[PDB]
Amino acid sequence: MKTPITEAIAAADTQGRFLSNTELQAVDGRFKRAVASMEAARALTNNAQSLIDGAAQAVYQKFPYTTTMQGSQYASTPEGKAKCARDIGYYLRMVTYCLVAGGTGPMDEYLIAGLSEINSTFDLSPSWYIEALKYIKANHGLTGQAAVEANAYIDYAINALS
Amino acid sequence: MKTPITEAIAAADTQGRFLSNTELQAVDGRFKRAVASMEAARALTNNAQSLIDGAAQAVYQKFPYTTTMQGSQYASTPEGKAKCARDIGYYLRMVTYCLVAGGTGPMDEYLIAGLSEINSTFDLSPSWYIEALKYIKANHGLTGQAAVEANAYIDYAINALS
Amino acid sequence: AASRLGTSAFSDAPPVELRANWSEEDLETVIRAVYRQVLGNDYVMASERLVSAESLLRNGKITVREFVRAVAKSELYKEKFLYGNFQTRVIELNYKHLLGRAPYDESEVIFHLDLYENEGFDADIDSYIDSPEYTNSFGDWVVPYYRGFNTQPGQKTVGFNRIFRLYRGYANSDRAQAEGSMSRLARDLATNRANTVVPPSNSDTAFAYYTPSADVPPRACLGGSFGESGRVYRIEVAGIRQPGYPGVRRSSTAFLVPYEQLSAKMQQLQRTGARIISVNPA
Amino acid sequence: MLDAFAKVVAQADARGEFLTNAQFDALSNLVKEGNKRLDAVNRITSNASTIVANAARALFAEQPQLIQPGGNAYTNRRMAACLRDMEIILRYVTYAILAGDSSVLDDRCLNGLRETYQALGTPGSSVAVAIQKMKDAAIAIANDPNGITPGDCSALMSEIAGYFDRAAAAVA
Amino acid sequence: MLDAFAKVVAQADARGEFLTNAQFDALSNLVKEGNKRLDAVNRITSNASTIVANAARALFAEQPQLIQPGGNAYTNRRMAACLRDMEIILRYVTYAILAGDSSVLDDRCLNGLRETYQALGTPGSSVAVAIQKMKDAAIAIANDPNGITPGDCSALMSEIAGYFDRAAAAVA
Amino acid sequence: MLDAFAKVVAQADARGEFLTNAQFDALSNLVKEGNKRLDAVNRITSNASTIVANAARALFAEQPQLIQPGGNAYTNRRMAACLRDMEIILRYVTYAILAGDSSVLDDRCLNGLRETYQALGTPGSSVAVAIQKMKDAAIAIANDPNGITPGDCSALMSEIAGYFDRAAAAVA
Amino acid sequence: MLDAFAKVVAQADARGEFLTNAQFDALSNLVKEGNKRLDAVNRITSNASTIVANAARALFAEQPQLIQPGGNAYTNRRMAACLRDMEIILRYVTYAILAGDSSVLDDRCLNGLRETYQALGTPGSSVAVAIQKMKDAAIAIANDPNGITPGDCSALMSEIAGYFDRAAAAVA
Amino acid sequence: MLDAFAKVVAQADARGEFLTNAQFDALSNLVKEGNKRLDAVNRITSNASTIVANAARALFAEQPQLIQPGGNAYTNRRMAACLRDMEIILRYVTYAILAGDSSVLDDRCLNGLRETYQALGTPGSSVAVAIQKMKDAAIAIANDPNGITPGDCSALMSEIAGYFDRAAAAVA
Ligand SMILES: CCC1=C(C)/C(=C/C2=NC(=C\c3[nH]c(/C=C4\NC(=O)[C@H](C)[C@H]4CC)c(C)c3CCC(=O)O)/C(CCC(=O)O)=C2C)NC1=O
Ligand SMILES: CCC1=C(C)/C(=C/C2=NC(=C\c3[nH]c(/C=C4\NC(=O)[C@H](C)[C@H]4CC)c(C)c3CCC(=O)O)/C(CCC(=O)O)=C2C)NC1=O
Ligand SMILES: CCC1=C(C)/C(=C/C2=NC(=C\c3[nH]c(/C=C4\NC(=O)[C@H](C)[C@H]4CC)c(C)c3CCC(=O)O)/C(CCC(=O)O)=C2C)NC1=O
Ligand SMILES: CCC1=C(C)/C(=C/C2=NC(=C\c3[nH]c(/C=C4\NC(=O)[C@H](C)[C@H]4CC)c(C)c3CCC(=O)O)/C(CCC(=O)O)=C2C)NC1=O
Ligand SMILES: CCC1=C(C)/C(=C/C2=NC(=C\c3[nH]c(/C=C4\NC(=O)[C@H](C)[C@H]4CC)c(C)c3CCC(=O)O)/C(CCC(=O)O)=C2C)NC1=O
Ligand SMILES: CCC1=C(C)/C(=C/C2=NC(=C\c3[nH]c(/C=C4\NC(=O)[C@H](C)[C@H]4CC)c(C)c3CCC(=O)O)/C(CCC(=O)O)=C2C)NC1=O
Ligand SMILES: CCC1=C(C)/C(=C/C2=NC(=C\c3[nH]c(/C=C4\NC(=O)[C@H](C)[C@H]4CC)c(C)c3CCC(=O)O)/C(CCC(=O)O)=C2C)NC1=O
Ligand SMILES: CCC1=C(C)/C(=C/C2=NC(=C\c3[nH]c(/C=C4\NC(=O)[C@H](C)[C@H]4CC)c(C)c3CCC(=O)O)/C(CCC(=O)O)=C2C)NC1=O
Ligand SMILES: CCC1=C(C)/C(=C/C2=NC(=C\c3[nH]c(/C=C4\NC(=O)[C@H](C)[C@H]4CC)c(C)c3CCC(=O)O)/C(CCC(=O)O)=C2C)NC1=O
Ligand SMILES: CCC1=C(C)/C(=C/C2=NC(=C\c3[nH]c(/C=C4\NC(=O)[C@H](C)[C@H]4CC)c(C)c3CCC(=O)O)/C(CCC(=O)O)=C2C)NC1=O
Ligand SMILES: CCC1=C(C)/C(=C/C2=NC(=C\c3[nH]c(/C=C4\NC(=O)[C@H](C)[C@H]4CC)c(C)c3CCC(=O)O)/C(CCC(=O)O)=C2C)NC1=O
Ligand SMILES: CCC1=C(C)/C(=C/C2=NC(=C\c3[nH]c(/C=C4\NC(=O)[C@H](C)[C@H]4CC)c(C)c3CCC(=O)O)/C(CCC(=O)O)=C2C)NC1=O
Repeated sequence: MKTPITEAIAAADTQGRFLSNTELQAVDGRFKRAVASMEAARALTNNAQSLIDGAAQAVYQKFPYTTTMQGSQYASTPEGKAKCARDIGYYLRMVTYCLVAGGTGPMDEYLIAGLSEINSTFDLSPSWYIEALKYIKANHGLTGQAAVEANAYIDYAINALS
Repeated sequence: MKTPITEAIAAADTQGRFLSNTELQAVDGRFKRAVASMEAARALTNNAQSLIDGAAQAVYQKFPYTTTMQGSQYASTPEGKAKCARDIGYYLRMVTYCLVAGGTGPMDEYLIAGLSEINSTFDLSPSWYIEALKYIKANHGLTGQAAVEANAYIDYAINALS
Repeated sequence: AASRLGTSAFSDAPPVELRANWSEEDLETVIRAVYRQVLGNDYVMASERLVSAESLLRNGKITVREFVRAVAKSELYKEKFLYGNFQTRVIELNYKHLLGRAPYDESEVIFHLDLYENEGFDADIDSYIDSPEYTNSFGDWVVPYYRGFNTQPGQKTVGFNRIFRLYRGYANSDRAQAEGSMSRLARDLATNRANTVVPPSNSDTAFAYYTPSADVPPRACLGGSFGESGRVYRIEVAGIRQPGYPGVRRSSTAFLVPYEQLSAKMQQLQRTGARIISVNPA
Repeated sequence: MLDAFAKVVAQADARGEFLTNAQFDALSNLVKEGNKRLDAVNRITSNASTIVANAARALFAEQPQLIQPGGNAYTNRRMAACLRDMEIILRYVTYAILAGDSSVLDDRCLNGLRETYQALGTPGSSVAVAIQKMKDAAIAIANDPNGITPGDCSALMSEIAGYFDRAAAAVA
Repeated sequence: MLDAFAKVVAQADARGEFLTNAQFDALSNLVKEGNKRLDAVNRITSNASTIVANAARALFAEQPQLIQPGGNAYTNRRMAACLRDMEIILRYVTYAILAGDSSVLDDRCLNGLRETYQALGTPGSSVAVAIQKMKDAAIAIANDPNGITPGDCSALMSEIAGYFDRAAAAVA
Repeated sequence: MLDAFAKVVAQADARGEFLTNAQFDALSNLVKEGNKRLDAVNRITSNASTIVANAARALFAEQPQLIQPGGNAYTNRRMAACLRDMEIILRYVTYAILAGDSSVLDDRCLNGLRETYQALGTPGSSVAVAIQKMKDAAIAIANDPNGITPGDCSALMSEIAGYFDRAAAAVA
Repeated sequence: MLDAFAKVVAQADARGEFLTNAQFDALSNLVKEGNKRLDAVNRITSNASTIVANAARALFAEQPQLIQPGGNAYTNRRMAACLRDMEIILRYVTYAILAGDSSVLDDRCLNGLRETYQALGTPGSSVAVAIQKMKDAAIAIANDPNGITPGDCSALMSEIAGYFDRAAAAVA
Repeated sequence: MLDAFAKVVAQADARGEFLTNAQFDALSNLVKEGNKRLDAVNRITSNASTIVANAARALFAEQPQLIQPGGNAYTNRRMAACLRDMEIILRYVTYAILAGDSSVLDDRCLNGLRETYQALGTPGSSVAVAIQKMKDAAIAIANDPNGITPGDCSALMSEIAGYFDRAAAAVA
C-alpha cells in the first residue's frame, strides 16, 4: 500500500541504497502524526453503526426516487436497501483503514482504482455515494486535528467519485 | 541533487501529478529539522581549521609510514603535506554542504562518484581518509540531534570510501 | 561514404542469448554496449552502475529487454536526460536511446507526450520498450543499435536527416553536445521540415551549423533570382568572423546565389573562414 | 533541479569556500517562512482543476477567435491540448513555489516553449493572457483569509506572482 | 518593432474591435508610472561602462578558462570582441526597458544569437553567466534608493530582470 | 576501420585496374618491418597505466587552475572522466600504431571529440598539452635501446609521434 | 528559359543526334497553328486587369473569412499583396502560353511558391480556388467565338487549362 | 591561412609557452631545405599550362564517357570550366608547396569543393582521377634532375605528393 513508510522504502529499493536520513525523517514525521490519526480512527469505528445508518437514510431522503423506482440498482426492495447500507459501510471501513495507514493507499487500492468502471456497469450513480459521504463528513463527530484529517480523506473519496 | 525538496519534486514529476500531501509532509519535516541542521553546519565551519589540522596529525600518527615512504602518494615532502591538508579540507567542506542540504546529495555529486577510480589511479589508499573522517566525527564536539545528523553524513562518507 | 558521415563501424548486432548466456566474457561486452546506447555514451562511474539489474541479468531471470528497461527507468538515466530537459526533447532522446531512430512525424510526440502527461514517465518508457519496433528490430536478447542509418524497416526519408541531428559523432554524448539543454528537433518536427546533414568533426575545423528558418532564405529561390543563365544555387556557411563591422551579424547563414556568380561568392566566403556546409540547387 | 538551499550550496561550491554566516542566516530565514510556502502549495494543488477550468472559460470568452472554426483552439483535440498545456504550466509553477527557486520552471517547461509555440503557429501572446488568468485565480485562492491561523504572507504571494509572470513573459 | 502602446493596438487590430475600456485603463496605468521607467533607463545608461567593466572582471575571475591561453576570451582581440558583445546585449536591453516590450530585444540582439555563438565556438553558458552578472549589477544601480524621490519601483525592476533573463536563456 | 593493407586495397578498388608492382613493394616493406611495429605496440600497451598516470600528474602540476575549485578537472567525478579520456586517447593511438594507418584514430576516437569538448567547456589546448606529455613518454619507452635485439627503429618512432600529433592538433 | 523549340533542341542535344523527322513534323505543326497561339495570348493580355479584378471579387465573395478581420487578406496591405500575386500568376501563365511549354511557369513562379505560402500562413487551398476562377474567366474570353475569324482552337484551350491547373496543384 | 613558421607559432601561442628548442630545430631544418622548395615551385609554375593540358588529354582518353555527348565535360563550355578547375587545383597546391603547410590548401581550396561537384552533378571521382594525373605530371617535372644542381629532393617530392593526394581524396 502507498504508506509514507512504504513509499520511502520503495524509493530506496529502486536505487539500491541503504536508508538515508531523509527517509528516516519522513517516517519520524509519520510516527509523530500517528497519535492523532489513530485516536480519530478509534473514535470513528466505535461510533460506526450510527454513521452508516444515518448516511443510508440521508441518501434515501435526498433521492426519494431511488427507494421507489423498480430496478436492481435501486433500494426499493429490502435487499436493495441492505446492499446500499453494506456499501456505505465499506466506505466507512476504508476511511478508518486510511486513517490508520497514514495515507490514501488503502482507499486507492480497495476503491478509486476501479470505481468509474463499476459505477458505469452496475448503474451505481456516483451522486448517491457523494451525498452519503457528505453526511459522514458532517456527522463524524470528531474535533481538532482528527476532524481535519478525517474530513480530508472523506473529501478525497468524494472528489474521486465525481 | 538528491536534496529532500528536490527528491519530492522529482517523485511527483516522474508520475506527472501535482504535489500530494505525502511529499508536502516530508518537506515539512525537512523544514522542521533545518534549524538544528544549520546549527550543526555553523558549528563545523567555525572550527574548520582546527578540525582539518587535527585530522592531518591523526592520520600521520595512525600511518607513520605515510610520512616517510618516498612516493607521490605520500606526504613525505612538504608539498604532499599541503595536498593532504587540502583534501581533508575538501571532505570537511563537503560534510558542511551536506549538513545544510539536509541530504546526501552534495556528497554524492562532488564526492563518492568515481571515488574508487581516483583512489586507485593515484594510489591513495581509502584507509587514510577513513581514519581522518573518524577523527572529525570524534572531535567536532556536537550534541543532540545535530550530532546524530552530522555523524550520519560522516559515516556515509566512511562507508563510501570502504 | 562512411568516415565523414560519422558511421565509423556500426556493422553488426551484439546478442547475449546463448547456452552460456553469461559466456564468461560476452556478458561483460553486452552490459557495456547497453550502457553506451541507453545512457547516450555517458561515462558512467563504477560506483553508480546498476548492479542489481546485472545480478538478474547473468542469472537469466531478466532478458536484455528487461535490462534495457531497468536502466531506462532507473534514476541513473533520469538524472542525465529526463529531469533537466524540455519534455519534447526528452521524447527525442528516448527515441534515440531505446528505438535507435528519430521521430518521423509530429504524431510521435503527440502520443508519447500524452502518455507522460497522464500515465507518467514509467509508462512512456514502457511504450518505447514494448512497441512493435523494439520487439522486432531487437528481440529481448539483442542490445539496441542505431538502425536509423539503415533504411530497411520502412520510414520517412526525413528520418535519415533527423537522426544525424541527434548523433553528432562517435565520441559525442547527448549530455554534452553543441546545442544541448534545448530542443534539437522540435521546431522542425511541427513543420515537417528537412534538415541539412551536419557532418561531425574529424581532424579538421568544425562549425556546427544551426538552421533556424526564422532568418534564412527559403530552400527554393522562389523567383528568377538574378535572371542569368542557369538556376540558383543555395550556399550555406557558418564561421564568418573576419569582416566584423558591427560584428558581422548572423555568423551562420545561407545565401541564394545565381549560378554564374557562385565561384566569386565562394572565394569571398572562404576568405572569411566559414567552411561551406552545403551547396544545394534551389 | 536545485531548490533554494541547493542553489546556495552549488554557488558556494563553485567558489570553493565554506558557507559564511550571512548565507546561513538567509537560509534560516527561508526555513522560518517555510510553513507558509507549504500551505500555499497545498491550497493551490487542491483547486488545480478548478483554477485551470475557470481560466480557460475566461480566456475563450475574451478571445473568441481561438474557438471560432479555423482558430488554434478548435476541433476538440486542440482544445484538449490547450487545457493540458495550461495545467502543465500550473503544475511546474507549483513545483517552483515549493522549491523556492525558479530553476525547475525555467529548465523543464519554459526552456524552448516559445519556439515550439511559434513553430506550431499557436499564438504565444494568448498563452500569456491565459497564464495571467491562472495567476489571478491561484493568487486569490491561496491568499483566501479563512480557515487557517491568520498572518502576513504578502511576500510569499508576491513570489508566487513572480513565478507566474516569469512564465507569461517567457512564452510570449 | 512594437512598443507597449503599439502592441496593444496591434492585438486590437488583429481581432478587429475598438480598444476596450479595460485596455485603456491598462495603458493609463502604464503612463501613470512612466516617469519611473524613464528614470530607470537614465540611471542604467549613465553607468553602462562601469556595469560592463565590473561584470567582465567578475566573469573572468569566476571562469578563468576564458582568459587562459587557448580559451575563447584570449589574445586581446577576442577580449575586445567579448566586451563589445556584452555591451551590445546591455544596449539592446536598455532599448527594451525604455520601450516596455521585449520585441526589440528579440528582433535584433538575441534574435538568432544562439546560432551565432554556436558556430563561432564560444561557450554560450559562459555568455549567460556574464548576462547574469550584468543583471545583478544593473538592477542594483537602477534600484538605488538614494539620490531621488522615494517610491516603490519594484515592478519595473522585476521587468528589467525579466529582460536580462530572457537574453541569458536565449543565448545558452 | 582501415589498416595499411586495407587502405591500399581501397584506393586500388576506387581506381579499378590491378595492384601495381609499386604497391606490392610498399606492402612488402610494411611486412618486412612488421616485427618492429608489434614490438613497439607491445611496449606501449605494457606501460599504459603508468604513462597515463605520470602524464596526469605532470598536467595538474603545470596547469593547477584545472584542479582548483570551479575548474573542469574538479569534484572527483570530472577527474575520473579526465583520466578516462586520457586513457582512451592512448588506447586508440595504440590501435593506430598496430594497424599502421591513422584511419582508426580519426574514425572513432577523434570523430566528434572536438565538438564534445567545445560543448563541455573543457580547455582543448590543455588536453593537447597532456597528449604531448604522453607522446614524449611513450616514444621514449618504445625507443628504449636496452631490453631487445638492437636495430633501426627511428621511422616507427616518428610514426608514433605523428599519431599523437594528429590527435593533439585535432583536439586543439 | 526553354520554349517548345528549345525543349526539342535540348532533348536532341542530350542524345547527340540530329532531330528526327518526327520532331521536325511536330514543330512544323506548332508553327502552322501559331496564329491561334498568339491570338490567345493577345486576348488574355488585353483583358488581364478585368480578369484579375473579377476573379478577386468572386474569391472574396465565396470565402468571406479572408477579408474578415484577422484573415490573411485583411489590413489593405495584404489585400494589395493578394491582388499582386494573382496577377503575377496570370502574367507567368501568359508567358507560358506564348512559349508553348510550361517551363517558365514551373521555374519562375511555381518552384518555391508552396513553401513560401506555407510559411507565410497564406491558405494554399484558397489560392487554388482563386486561380481556378481566373482559369474559367480567361478560358471564356479567349474562346469567345464572336469577334474574330472562326476556326478550331480546342488544343490550345486544353493547354491553357492545363497550365492554370498546374499552378493550382502546386500552390495547394 | 598560415605558413609553416606561422603554424608552429600559432600552435605554441595557443598553448602559451615560448617556442621550445625542439620546435626551433624543426623550423631550422625547414629553412635549410628552402632552396629545394623554391626550385620545385618555380618549375611547377613555369610548366603549369603543359601540366594541365597533358593531364586533361590523359583523363579524357582514360574516361571517354566524359567527352561523349551528354557527359559532364561536353558542350565546350563545361570543358573550359573543367580545365579551369584543374588549373585552380594546381595553383592552390603550388601555394601550399611554397608555404610548407596544407593550411592554404584547406582554407581557400577544397572547403566546399566536395559538395560543389555533388551539387553541379559533376562526378567527384573523375575529378580525383584528374588530380592524380596532374600529380604524376607535376612530380615528374619537379623531380627531373637534368637542368638543375644535383642533390637530394625526395623528401620535398613526397610532401608534394601528399598535398596532391589530400586534395584528390577529399574532393571525391
Ligand atoms: C469495498 C468497495 C466496494 C464497493 C464500492 C462496491 C460496490 C458494489 N455495489 C454493488 C451493488 C449494489 N449497490 C447498491 C446500492 C445502492 N442502492 C441504492 O438505492 C442507493 C442509492 C445505493 C447506495 C448509496 C445496490 C442496491 C446494489 C445491488 C445491485 C444489484 O445486485 O444488481 C455491487 C454488486 C454486488 C452486490 O450486489 O453487492 C458492488 C460490487 N463493492 C465493493 O466491494
Ligand atoms: C573536492 C573533492 C575532491 C577530492 C577528495 C579529491 C581528491 C584528490 N586527492 C588527490 C591527491 C592527493 N591526496 C593526498 C593525500 C594524502 N597523502 C597522504 O600521505 C595522507 C595519508 C593523505 C591525507 C589523508 C596526496 C599527497 C595527493 C597528491 C597526489 C600526488 O602527488 O600524486 C588527487 C590527485 C590529483 C590532485 O593532486 O588533485 C585527487 C583527485 N579531489 C577532489 O576534487
Ligand atoms: C534479490 C537480490 C539478489 C540476490 C540475493 C542475488 C543472488 C545471486 N548471487 C549470485 C552469485 C553468487 N553468490 C555467491 C554467494 C556466496 N558464495 C559463497 O561461498 C557464500 C556461502 C555465499 C555468500 C554468503 C557466489 C559465489 C556467486 C557466484 C556464482 C558464480 O558466478 O559462479 C548470482 C548469480 C549471477 C550473478 O552473480 O549476478 C545471483 C543471481 N542476486 C540478486 O539480485
Ligand atoms: C514542457 C511541456 C510541454 C509543453 C508546454 C508542450 C507544448 C505543446 N503544445 C502542443 C499543442 C498545442 N498547444 C496549444 C496551446 C494553446 N492553444 C491556445 O489557443 C491557447 C492560447 C493555448 C493554451 C492556453 C494548442 C492549440 C495545440 C495544438 C496545436 C496543433 O495541433 O496544431 C504541442 C503539439 C503536439 C501535440 O499537440 O501533442 C506541443 C509540443 N509540449 C510539451 O512537452
Ligand atoms: C572513445 C572516444 C571518446 C571520447 C574521447 C569521449 C569524450 C568525452 N569526455 C567527456 C567528459 C569529460 N572529459 C573531461 C576531460 C578533461 N577535463 C580536463 O580538465 C582535462 C584537460 C581533460 C582530460 C585530459 C572531463 C572533465 C569530462 C567530464 C565532464 C562532465 O561530465 O561533467 C564526455 C561526456 C560527459 C561524460 O563524461 O559523461 C565525453 C563524451 N567520449 C568518447 O566516446
Ligand atoms: C548587434 C547584435 C550582435 C551580436 C550579439 C553579435 C555577436 C558576435 N560576436 C562575435 C564575436 C565574438 N564574441 C565573443 C564573445 C565572447 N567571447 C568569450 O570568450 C565569452 C564566453 C563571450 C562573452 C562573454 C568572441 C570571443 C568573439 C570573437 C570570436 C572569434 O574571433 O573567433 C561575432 C563574430 C564576428 C565578429 O567578431 O564580428 C558575432 C557575430 N554581433 C552582433 O552584431
Ligand atoms: C502538510 C503541510 C502542512 C500544513 C497544511 C500545515 C498547516 C498549518 N498551518 C498553520 C498556520 C498558518 N498558516 C498561515 C498561512 C496564511 N497566512 C495568511 O495570511 C494566508 C491567508 C495564508 C497563506 C496560505 C500562517 C501565517 C500560519 C501561522 C504561522 C505559520 O505556521 O506559518 C499551522 C500552525 C499553526 C496551527 O497549528 O494552526 C499549521 C500546522 N502545516 C503543515 O506543515
Ligand atoms: C528627461 C525625462 C525626465 C526625467 C528623467 C524626469 C525625472 C523625474 N522623476 C520624478 C519623480 C520620481 N522618480 C521616482 C524614482 C525612483 N523612486 C525610487 O524608489 C527608485 C530608487 C527610483 C526609480 C527606479 C519616483 C518614485 C518619483 C515620483 C513619482 C513619479 O513621478 O514617477 C519627477 C517629479 C518629482 C521631482 O523629482 O520633482 C521628475 C521630474 N522627469 C523627466 O521629464
Ligand atoms: C606475439 C606476436 C609477436 C611479436 C610481438 C613479435 C615480435 C618480435 N619482433 C622481433 C624483431 C625485432 N625487434 C626489434 C626491436 C628493436 N630494436 C631496437 O633497436 C629498438 C630499441 C626496438 C624497436 C622497439 C627489431 C628492430 C626487430 C627486427 C629484426 C628481426 O626481425 O629479428 C623479434 C625477434 C627478435 C626480437 O625479439 O626482437 C620478435 C620475436 N614476434 C611475434 O611473433
Ligand atoms: C499583331 C500580331 C498578329 C496577330 C494578332 C495576328 C493574327 C492572325 N490570326 C490569324 C488566323 C487565325 N486565328 C484563328 C483563331 C481562333 N480560332 C478559334 O476557333 C478561336 C476562337 C481563336 C483562338 C483565339 C484561326 C483559326 C486562324 C486561321 C488559321 C491560322 O492561321 O492559325 C491570321 C491569318 C488569317 C487572318 O487574317 O485572319 C492572322 C493574320 N497576326 C499577327 O501578326
Ligand atoms: C578557387 C576554388 C574554386 C573551385 C575549385 C571552383 C570550382 C567550380 N567549378 C565549377 C564549375 C564546373 N566545374 C566543372 C569541372 C569538371 N567537369 C568535368 O567533366 C571534370 C570531371 C571536372 C574537372 C576535373 C564543370 C563541368 C563545371 C560547370 C558546371 C555547369 O556549368 O553546370 C563551379 C560552378 C560555378 C562555375 O561555373 O564556376 C565551381 C564553383 N570554383 C572555385 O572558386
Ligand atoms: C629567386 C628564388 C631562388 C631560386 C629558385 C633559387 C635556386 C637555388 N637552388 C639551389 C640548389 C638546389 N636546387 C635543388 C633542386 C632540385 N634537386 C633535385 O634533385 C630536384 C630534381 C630539384 C628539386 C625538386 C637542390 C637539391 C639544391 C641543393 C640543395 C638545397 O637546395 O638545399 C641553390 C643553391 C645552389 C645553386 O645555386 O644551385 C639556389 C640558389 N635561388 C633563389 O634565390
